[PDB]
Amino acid sequence: MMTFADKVIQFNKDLSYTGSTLPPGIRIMNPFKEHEQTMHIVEAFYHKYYNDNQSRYLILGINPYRFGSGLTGIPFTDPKRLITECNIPYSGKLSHEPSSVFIYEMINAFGGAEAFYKQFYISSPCPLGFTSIAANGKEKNYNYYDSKALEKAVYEFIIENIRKQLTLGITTDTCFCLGTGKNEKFLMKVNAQYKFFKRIVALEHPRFIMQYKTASKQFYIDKYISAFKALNNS
Repeated sequence: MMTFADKVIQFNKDLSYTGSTLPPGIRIMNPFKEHEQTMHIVEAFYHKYYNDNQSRYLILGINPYRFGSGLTGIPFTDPKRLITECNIPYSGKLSHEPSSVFIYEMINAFGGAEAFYKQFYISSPCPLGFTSIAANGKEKNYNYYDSKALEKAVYEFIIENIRKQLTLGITTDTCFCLGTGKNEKFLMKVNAQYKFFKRIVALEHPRFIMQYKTASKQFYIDKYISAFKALNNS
């Protein structure tokens, strides 16, 4: 349990859903129990970028989805970005995640994966995802906040996960929240209750940027980087 990487690896290895019964039709989606390749990628990634005992600033997404980074276990890192940006091999079907494209263009504008991950650690309030399958067979992914019943079912599980992420060695002055909608409302209410962080800075979620601000992706790159700079300036 020595390094930051060791702790993340043990966390993901041990992660299991301990919340309440989910709404009808919804199944827990645990990327680390789905396919045997995932933990190997986890080990490869964190030992590459977190092989130290330095603290990190926390960036919080929403929660994993089955596609893209859900096949790697690495936040915002789909198979193509894992191969091309992290130089870590991936066997099997590629899975395109728009958020991963944005995040790694931002990371390169920042100075590269090594420099960024030396300073930042990405997680999410809810470390698991959720899926349902419709009568036609199409599969739906959920955000933890998509209904009052789902959020109620997973609330303490989420709080315990955030507390657990803080035990990794997190500089708590600023947490960055990706998602200016319901994710922000949830994390502001949580932080007012528990005071995990001195302040929360919310940024548009990479998926929102890719889908609705596509022509302006560069501006949002700058926005992310100016927020990280303001933290380091001050």
